[PDB]
Formats: sequence, structure tokens, C-alpha cells
Amino acid sequence: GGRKRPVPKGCTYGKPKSHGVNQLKPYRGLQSIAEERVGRRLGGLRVLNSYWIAQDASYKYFEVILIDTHHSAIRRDPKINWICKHVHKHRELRGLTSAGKSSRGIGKGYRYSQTIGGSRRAAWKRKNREHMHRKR
Amino acid sequence: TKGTSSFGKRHNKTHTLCRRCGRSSYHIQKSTCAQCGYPAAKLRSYNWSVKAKRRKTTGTGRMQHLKVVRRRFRNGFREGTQAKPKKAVASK
Amino acid sequence: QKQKENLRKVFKNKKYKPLDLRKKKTRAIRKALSPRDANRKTLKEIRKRSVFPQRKFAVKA
Amino acid sequence: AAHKSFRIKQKLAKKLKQNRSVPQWVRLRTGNTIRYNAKRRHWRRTKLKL
Amino acid sequence: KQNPFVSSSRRKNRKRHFQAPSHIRRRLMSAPLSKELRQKYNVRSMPIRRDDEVQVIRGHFKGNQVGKVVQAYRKKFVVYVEKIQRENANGTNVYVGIHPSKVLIVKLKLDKDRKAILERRGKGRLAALGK
Amino acid sequence: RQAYAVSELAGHQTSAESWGTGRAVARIPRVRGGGTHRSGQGAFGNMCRGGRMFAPTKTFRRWHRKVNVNQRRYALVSAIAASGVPALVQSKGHVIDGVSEFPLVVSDEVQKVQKTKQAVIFLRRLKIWADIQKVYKSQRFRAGRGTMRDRRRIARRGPLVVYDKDEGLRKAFRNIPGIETINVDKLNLLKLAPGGHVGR
Amino acid sequence: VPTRNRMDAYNIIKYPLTTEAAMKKIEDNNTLVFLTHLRANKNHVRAAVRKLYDIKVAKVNVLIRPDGQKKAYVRLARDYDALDIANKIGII
RNA sequence: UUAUAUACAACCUCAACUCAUAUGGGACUACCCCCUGAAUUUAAGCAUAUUAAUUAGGGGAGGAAAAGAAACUAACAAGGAUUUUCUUAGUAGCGGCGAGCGAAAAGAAAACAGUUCAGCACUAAGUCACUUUGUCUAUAUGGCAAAUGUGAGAUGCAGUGUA
RNA sequence: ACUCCAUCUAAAACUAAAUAUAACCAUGAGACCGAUAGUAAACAAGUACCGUGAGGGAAAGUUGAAAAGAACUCUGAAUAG
RNA sequence: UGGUAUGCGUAGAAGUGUUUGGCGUAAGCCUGCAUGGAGCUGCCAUUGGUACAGAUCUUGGUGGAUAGUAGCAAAUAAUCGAAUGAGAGCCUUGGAGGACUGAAGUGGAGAAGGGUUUCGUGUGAACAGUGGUUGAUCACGAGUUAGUCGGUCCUAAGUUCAAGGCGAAAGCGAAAAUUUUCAAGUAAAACAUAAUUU
RNA sequence: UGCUUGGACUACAUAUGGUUGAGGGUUGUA
RNA sequence: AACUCUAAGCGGUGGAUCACUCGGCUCAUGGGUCGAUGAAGAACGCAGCAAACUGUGCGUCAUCGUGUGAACUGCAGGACACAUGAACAUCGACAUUUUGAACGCAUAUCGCAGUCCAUGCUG
Repeated sequence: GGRKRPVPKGCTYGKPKSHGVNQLKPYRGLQSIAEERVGRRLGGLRVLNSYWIAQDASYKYFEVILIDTHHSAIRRDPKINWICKHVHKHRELRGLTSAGKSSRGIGKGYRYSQTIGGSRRAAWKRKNREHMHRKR
Repeated sequence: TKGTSSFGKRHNKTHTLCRRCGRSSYHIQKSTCAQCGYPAAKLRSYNWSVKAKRRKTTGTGRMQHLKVVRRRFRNGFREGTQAKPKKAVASK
Repeated sequence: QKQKENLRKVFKNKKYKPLDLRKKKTRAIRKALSPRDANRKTLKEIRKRSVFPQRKFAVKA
Repeated sequence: AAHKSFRIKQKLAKKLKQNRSVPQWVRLRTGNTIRYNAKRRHWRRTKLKL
Repeated sequence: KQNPFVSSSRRKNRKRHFQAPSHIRRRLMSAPLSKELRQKYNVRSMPIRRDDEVQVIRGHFKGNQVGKVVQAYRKKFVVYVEKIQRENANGTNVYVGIHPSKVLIVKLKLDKDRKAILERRGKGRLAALGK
Repeated sequence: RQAYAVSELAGHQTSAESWGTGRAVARIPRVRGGGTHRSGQGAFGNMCRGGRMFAPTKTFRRWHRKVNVNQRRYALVSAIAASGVPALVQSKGHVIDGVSEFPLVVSDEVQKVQKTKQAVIFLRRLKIWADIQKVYKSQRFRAGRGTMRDRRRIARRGPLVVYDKDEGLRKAFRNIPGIETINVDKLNLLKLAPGGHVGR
Repeated sequence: VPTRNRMDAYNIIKYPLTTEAAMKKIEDNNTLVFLTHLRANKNHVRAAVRKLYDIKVAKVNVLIRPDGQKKAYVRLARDYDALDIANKIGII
């Protein structure tokens, strides 16, 4: 659930807009949170996806899809060869996993015009650039 | 009377020689380095401490292995031996 | 060097040679998919390419 | 201290070597900037301290 | 310098000649061949090799002191030659630093190495005359 | 014009915060800690040793004017027109006291000239001699500082030879000092009016 | 490999001290005093002395110099007189 | 087999290996992907706002990163992944509608490139990792061949084929 | 809400180029600065030095063409003259 | 900085000292003379990190105070005097002699600390707010040997952290401490091998 | 064997293969 | 007289000014090359004479191979091995300490084990 701000119980040093503790919520889904934790222990297997089985009160049940890139079955067999590429190292933290892609919010079009043009950081940078052409 | 006298009772080394960096900054009581986070995986290289990274960086040391990697790249990491096109007989 | 070559000729013909005979290249390069296992194409992609390989033609006047 | 841990003794021992006045024939080199040994740590002038 | 690899920049060029690794230092420390030797071999210049006879075309000597190179002291960018010494106040005769770019090589040592380099110089001599 | 800027981090390295008065030493920011004799010592001011200048040079400084299409062309045509008119040419220098004609037109056989020696033979007879001699003699070591910048100095822009077709004109011409060759297509304003002074 | 044994009888004994005070201990006390490797566990010193110079070693006492080196004071069996052996090693 | 009555062969699930074989961690950190997250300041004060989805913090990659063949853009005589630049635009619009903030489509260009599972009746698991030995030959975690030897796999994999 | 139309096909996966680059390596320029300047550092510079520590962190370039760096004599313990 | 005076220049540039001569209301300019040693300037356009007395300005240097005024004064404090040297109240030192701390020491040891400071030899400038041949200085050498003393080992207060977890991660201003038998184990064998033990 | 020296090994998380195992999970032979 | 004031010449003091600069700065261009096959960084010991910088690891200021072809240089041991090679580059073969992710466990201890192989002594 709610990712209650790690506040000292001292009141959060500033403006009243920042004073919420317990109603402050992950910009990352619980699907992704499940994946990132597994991925640090299992750094040798590369995570494609996560799907849900069941949920009661305190916990949500996921099965996480793990691939062996160092097993020559998975080097072997052409469709999944590209996952062995070093570009896919911990997808989970970069949200190239389905869980992470949704939290970063990359949909074509308009409902996401800001942020689809740039991934979520990138869009900001383009906009706030004075593109100074030489021959002004 | 703790004025210069406060200096006068200073005999107990709070920091000893860093196993990681020798910078003599490891807290006996906390068993932890200021700067170099003493055997807790991470060296604490802060981006607020631009200067700290500057001290800790490549180039402050001899960079022994990694320098050789650079030249071998240009060679396209070949195991073999070039040898000698012409004679060249060693006899006395 | 005579030990080194003695070891090389024994480990020659033998798979999984000792770590120091293994081409110390770079860590990334070693694990980066052998050339055989990059060229691997699905049976269907072989059909697609087999009939239709991009042929060296021309345009125009 | 007074009976120094072995790690300490090695660091101090190296420091004793540094405290030597530069061989005077090295001063005569072509583009020799070295007039003196100038990092001479004299124990009551420059500690090692902290 | 028309090709993109190429320093005209004053600071960079000064890096190169002053900080020169000894093999580049030989090139720098070449001396032109005597008018005699130019007829025989058709070679402009050769990089000073120890037994080479030398006449100093400049300072104080400006013609003659027909002597053999003791050593090419490449780090000082200086060549010292036997018989050419400056009187010190302490009576000590110390060799005059003579740059090889002041010098004629009068006599060339022949090795298989030395001949091969004269021969390279012989073969390129034909080419840009052709051009 | 190639962008120069002062380092943006220069004079901001120093952690210095300014000692409030009562400290008997002036308002300016002063380098903290101890015993280095940089401390504490004069930091951050444009009026300080090691401190950053007011206005620090920034790479955003405007190089180029886009000049109106018709306007540069107007200047170019005016330059070509000045290239005749003998009084203008004398005015810029160019020792042309005994020259065959203005506007000086010479046979197309001039273009074919493979060799520098052959080129000079032509040019002199054609009556360049004094003006080419105006060049080489004048080469002189730069007075500035400009010498370090590879701006070794100025030597005399003698003659602009113009060709329709490069049959080996350019390479022959390139060598000879202050003598520049152009194509009729390109006709540079810089070459026709150097220093905005009409009369090449 | 296998990696060759990095403490040969050679490496163990680097030098004889030959200092003014050390020479006296050859004369009087029948000890040959050696500069040794900081890796040499005393029992290394005995073995190496026995093997190189034929001498039966009685006991070895080991000091670290403030010059980051070892001194090994090697007591010889009464069958072997020091001073002959020092000059067999060629050093007065 | 199952009441404490043994023995064997399976499945599931979880342990034990200095087991055979591999992999992750840490750094660098200009650029970049995320998480996380201020205030000074501005408003001549000040709280929403602004500063700002910014600094600081921390994880993760590559030569670029990420993104990527549209649950798009449109309303047309439609166009047709993504990225960036030119534009729209200091505008639609937001905003104690105060201070201040603000993009995309069409249009123009740079460069261009497309696709595949899984789910249908392959219907004689057609598939795969390993272990040994034949051969080959890198200095192979390699390929060829044999044991049709273990093991994975019908709690599902080949394969047509991806709207 | 009702009644339609147009338009795709989500909640899966792979994918160059154009696009970024204050670091790193290999390079080229400057109407850049010229030793209180310029990077902190042109130099045994992240050094010397301070601080318990995090950190703070300098000052300081130049004989001459060649050392030819003043032999020798004299005064002075000598440095020096 | 573009152009130019076919500018000046090691036969002396620039720089700079200057009761040289002169010009301009001035900003400022030129020249002479001396010094100098390697490069430089006028004019027309072109760009600025463009002109200083100050900012309790910055940084470096230097005065008057003041070749000496504060002072170098607490623990009386020497002193005869032999030796040596360039010089000697101390510091070099004997002999001698006045005293001091007055064994709860200004002594004789060690820890905490120091880091070559210990010690011999050489011994000059700098240092010993004085001298100083001498020193904890400066230069050159040597020296710290252990089965039995400490470290080691052991635990304490307390800590480092593998957990089920939680966290944005790192890590947990955390003692979490859950984790098939996470447990200690036999000079032991028959049927869960057979005793105990988290 | 005792005494002594040298080299090579002995972290953790985890996948696969290996074999030992295990549970009144559950099936079957008796 | 002396001193003081004022000016000038000369000598100090001091390092401004000028001219130089193997450096700095900024823009552009090509490339992608750390790590459990044990990194970056740290410590430690190393030159004939070194104490640092720089270089290197116990084979320690460096070794193979390769290129070039006679230095290094302050003084020298050396210089020889210049024709099989100096010395520098190349550096593709090796070495690459004690550490550090740091890996038996620890670290105001270079502290203390276990295991295999192996050596000497005693038997």
C-alpha cells in the first residue's frame, strides 16, 4: 500500500503542501516492487514479467518470469536470443518490465503527451532548452 | 576550566587508519568510515561532494590493469603472436 | 613459458581450459553471445529470406 | 603507543626514510627543479598528527 | 596541413619536440650530408651515428674542426664532438653543445642497417623529382 | 568566430561563506578551515584572488549575423565594380603602376598551368611582378600576443585570379604567397574586398 | 600453474647485517645476524641457514627494524665457529 | 503401504553439498533509465502557486541510453512506430486567473525498418540442457557423429501464425 | 443518459538509424588566459598544511647561446668581502 | 582582430627610471638620456574580462609607532673558575661554590599519547622570543632480539551481521533474531541407526 | 606418527545438472 | 653641526610591468575499451647512488615477443650483450605483492583456524 514517508515524527520541514505522511502513495506499482526485490537476489536471471494469483490483506501473490541468459538453451533458440543482450540487465529497475513500463506511464498519445515524447525525465529537458541557432 | 584544558584531556584516538583508504577516518565506536563507508559494500561517493569523487577517482592511482585494456581494444583483443617477416639469424 | 605451452597443448583438444588460458579480453565480451548464436534465425525467417532476399535493382531514367 | 602496533610501525618506518636530505648530485640535473628534499618531516614541526 | 590528423597548433607541436621519445629524438637530431656525400649516395640527411665525422657550419667555428661524435646526447638535444671544447675558468675542457642541424656529416658509418636507410633515401629520391 | 568561455565552475570551488561583521575584516566571503594560508583569504569576489569575474564569458555569446539576401550581393557587385577603376586599386596598395589593362582579361590558356614556376612566368609578364614582390618581402612576426594564436601575422593579399574551369590552376596558384584563386560561381566578398576595402 | 613456492631458501635471507655492533656478536657470542624477509617465520630462517651454509642452528631470535626489515640473530651449535663461516661468506 | 506394521516404485514440495557448471554484487557516473524528493526564491509581506515534477539521496545500463510498429493522430481529398530538430507557442489552456506557468495534432525537415509470441488438428515431443566417448579445432560455455545414457518437457514444448 | 459514427486493438515481447556526451580514450581549433590571471594544481597538486572527522586545501613560472655556476690569491672560524 | 604603411626591429624590440625638448583646455602624446634584451607599433574599420584611490575592498609588499618604546620580570640564582673555540655568566664541562625541588619530587617507572624524539659522531647558518663551540637543532651512522611481560585468547558494557521482514534503495539512529535437523554431538551397533541438544 | 615451512582450497545469494534425502502432501505394489 | 623638510643621483628593499610558456579554458570531431578470468582506489616494498613525483611488484624504476638500431647521463657501477641488440615505443606472452566488491572468520590483532598436496627433522 501506502509508502508512509520516513519522517522523524518531527514535522516535515517546510511548506504545508508537503505535510502529508500516510496518504502519500507509490508512483511505482506493487507488481514492480515484487520484481525489483527478486532481481537483486537473482541478479543472474533476467526478469520479463509478473502476474497475479491471489490477494488477502497484507500480501499480494505474484509469479515472476525469470530467464537464464547463461544457459545455452536460451542462447540457442532464436526468438529469445535478444534477451541475452546486455541491454536487458535488470529491466526491473529501469522499468522495461511490464510492471515498470506502466508505472513510468509511456502510452501513445495525448493522455500521455507529456510523458510519451520523452520517457519521463526526457520530456522536461526538451521543453526547457533554449535552442540557440548559430545564425540568429 | 575546559578551555585550553578541553584540548588537554584529548588523548583517545576516535579514528584509526582506514583499511579501504588509509585516510585515518574510521570510527572505532561505529566501526564505519566517514567518506569511504568501511566494509559496507558501497563507498559513500557523494555527488554533493564533487571533490570527494575527485580524490577517489581513477587517475589518482596507477590504473594498472585498465590502462592495458585500452590498447588491447585497438588490437581487437587478439591472443596470438606477430613475429618476424625477415632474416635475422642469431649465430654468435 | 615452457610450463605454459605444456599446459596449452594438454588443454588443447580439451573443453573448459583453466581460467588463465581463456582469453582475458573483457568481462562483457566473453558473455556476449557467440557468433553462431547471434546469426540464428527462426525457420519462418529462413522461408522469408529464402524466397525474398533484397536484390540489387535500380530506379529510374 | 610506546609499544606500537605493527601496522603503525611500518607506516612510521617509511616516514623515517622520507626525512632524509636529498643527495646533492641529483640537484645538478638538467631541468632539475629539486633544490632540497622539502617534505622533511621533523617531528616537533610537522607531526604526523591525526 | 590539409588532412584532419593534423597540428599546426603551437602548444601541441612544442609538446612533441621537447617531450620527444628517443626514437622521434633521432629524427630531430638528424644532420644533413656533406656536398660530397650527396653526390655519392643521393641522400639529404642521416640521423647521427657515433663515429660520424662532422664539420660545424656555425658558431664560433663556422668552418672546420673535423672531428667524430662522442655521443648524441638526445635528452639534451645536443651532440658533443671530439676536439671541440670550451675553456672553463677551472681549466676544465667541457664539450660545446652542437646541434646536428648546424652540421655536415663528412663520413658515414656503414652497417647493413645504415646502408638500407641510405638506400630508402635513394629510392624516394627518384619519386618526387618524377612528380 | 570560434566560441570562447570562462569556466563556469571557476571561483565556485571554494566553500566560502562570508564572516559577518563584528569580525574586524571586510564583508567578502572567506575560505573556512585552517593553516593552508588559503584559509581564509578572499574567495568568490570579482574583486578577489581566485574569485570569479563579473560578467563571466558564456558560450551563448552571439557569433553570427544572418545578412539580408540582396544586401551581401549588393556589396559583392560593388566589389567587382571596384576591381576595375584604377584609382580604387592603387588606394588599397597593390603596386599596379605598369599593368596591361583594367579590367584585366588574359587568355583561357592561363587555366591549364600545372606548375608554379610556369605560373609566375605568366603573371610577371602579364604585369604582376611588382605586386607579387609586394607580398614575400613584407612577412613579419606578429606584434600582439596574436603570435601564439597561430595568427603569425598579415602579409599582403597581392592578386585574385579568377577562373571558370580548374584545369590545374588552383594547385599551382595556392603556393605563391598572398595569391588566391576563386571560381566565378563563388566570388567571395572577403576576397574581393578584404577589410571592407574596395580595390583588389 | 601450479604457482612456484614463494619463499625459497634464497629469498628468506636477503643480506647479512654487517653493521659494527653485529660484527661483535659474531666474535663473542657466535651468532650470524641476517636481514630477513618479513614473511620468514624463524623456522624459515633456521631451515635456510642450515641448507645454504651447512650450519646446525641452535636457536633464532627475531627483531623488526624500524626500517621495516627483520634482523635474525642465529645462534650456532658449538661445533661451528661463526667467524670462520662469516669469512666463508666472504665478509669481514 | 500408512493403525506406527516392513519393503519398493512414483509425484509434489522443501532441504544438504568446499558437489559438476555458471552468474550477481563493486566502480566510473559527462550522458542516460527509474525511485525518492526539498527549500532558498518570486509574489516587494505570505500560506495555494512559484522555485519544481528542480537540488540533495539511492539503485541500474550502454556507446548512446530510453523509446518503438500505435487501445495513435484525426474528422481529412486523412495521415500512419519511435527519436530529434523547425513550427504551433510564450499560444489552446492553467493560475490568491496574482505572481507566474504552458504542451501536442496537422504543416516542414533530419533519419528511417520492420516485427513474434501464446491461444487453431504437427499429430508418431516434430523441441531442449547436461555426461561420456568418435571426429573436428579453436586456444570454443564451440560444431559434426554415436550411446538413441541421464535429466527438462503433455502441471506443457515444437511449428504454421499474431489481429 | 440516449442514439450513432469514425478510429484503433490495451492490460505481452524483440528491434538499427537520426537523437545525448562537462567523464574516459584518440584527436583538431580559438578576435580564450597569460602567473593576484588562467582549473584547486603550468611546480614532488588534490601536493604541502589544518581540522577528531566529514571536509577545508594554498602560496609558489623565467640565469645564459653555452654552466662558461666565479678556478686562483687575499681578509675573515666561516657565510661573506 | 580584418586590412594597410612593399611599417619598425637584436646595428637593440617591448618594458621601465628620468630638471631632455616640445604638443594639446584635457584625457594624454612624442622625443632625448640611461637601463634593456626579443620582439613591437600608427592609421581605417572591427570586439571587449577596457582605464581605479577608495568599496570596515581583495592579495602581496612597506613605513611612523620603534634599532627600539611594550617587553624578553613568577619558581631567590648565581658565582670562583679550569678546558676549548671565531665568540663562552648560563648553554660545553670538571673541580669548587651558593642554593632549589625537599621522596605526596623538578626524582625513579609505565599506560593513554608521541614517532625516531633515544644514542654516538660532525657541529654552521637558520631554531633554543638572549648568546649557544652545545641541544629534543642541523648533517651522518647505529640501536628497540622474549615459549614464560603485554598484545594474542576470553568475555563485559556493548558491537558487526546472515532473518522471517521493512525500506526509495542503501540500509534498517534496527538487536530483528524468525531460518526443514538454522542446534552442539559420540572410541556407535540392531527396526527413526540409536541417547541428549534450538 | 611428532615437530616445522611452502603452495592450492574453505564467503553469500542463486540457476541448472549430480546424487543423497525428506513429509501420516499423496499414489500404487504387496 | 646633527636632525627635519623639499628635490635630484646612486645603492638597498620589494616583485609591479613587459616580453615569453611542454599549462589552463571553451567549442568541434572519431571511438566505446573496468570487475569474482579478483576492479577503480588504498597500503606496503623496490632505482648503483632516491626521499618524492613518475614507474613497478617480491622476476619490484620491469621481464617475453615485436619495432627501431645505439643509448642512459647528475655522478657513476654499468656502458659491452651496437650483427641479433642499447634505450624508448609497441606491449599480443608472463609476472602482477598486501588489500579493496573482497570471498574461512576477524581487523585500537598483518589475528586465529580448518582442509588437501608437499618439504626438512626425528622415527
